[PDB]
Amino acid sequence: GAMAPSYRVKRMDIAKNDEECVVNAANPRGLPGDGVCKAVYKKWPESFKNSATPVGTAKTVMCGTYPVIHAVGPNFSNYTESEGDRELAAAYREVAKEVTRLGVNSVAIPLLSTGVYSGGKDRLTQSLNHLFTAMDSTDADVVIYCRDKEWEKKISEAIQMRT
Ligand SMILES: Cc1c[nH]c2ncc(C(=O)OCCn3ccccc3=O)cc12
Ligand SMILES: [Cl-]
Ligand SMILES: [Cl-]
Ligand SMILES: [Cl-]
Repeated sequence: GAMAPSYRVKRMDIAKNDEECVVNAANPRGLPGDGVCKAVYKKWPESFKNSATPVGTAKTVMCGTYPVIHAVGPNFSNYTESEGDRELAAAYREVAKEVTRLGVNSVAIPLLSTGVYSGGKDRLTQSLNHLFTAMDSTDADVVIYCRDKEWEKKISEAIQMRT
């Protein structure tokens, strides 16, 4: 584990991360997909062998020795707010178990269900709070990746508020 476990946020492509493993915002069928998923497919295509897994779960596949944790958040266009919220919290809990099992000192993570699976809604606070709920008990350095300038500022404010 990290000597002083921390949270940080960076606004850039998660495929260029400087962490010991990456979390993919995966689809249930292990397809190349869009957004973060398509960038992860271009960088670590080997990690998509048998990566299909149900909504609310995480499945790790190695690309060489580099772990790619495929986490499947719900698509809020299909789920109700109540059941989608429950599946989103569950996907993050499974990411925390995988990060712990791997023994890594750092992990690059995107905000699950905030892109095309958001159902056209702003889910920054909802997704980030479920990320914190799951990762707070781990000792890995967590680096959150985003692409929007205003989202970078809001995630940074939320991290600093708790310190
Ligand atoms: C590739 C890229 C560049 N700039 C981006 N900015 C945003 C996204 C993206 O997926 O946004 C989803 C989350 N989000 C972010 C800001 C405002 C509303 C909202 O729902 C992708 C890119
Ligand atoms: Cl970039
Ligand atoms: Cl998404
Ligand atoms: Cl973003």
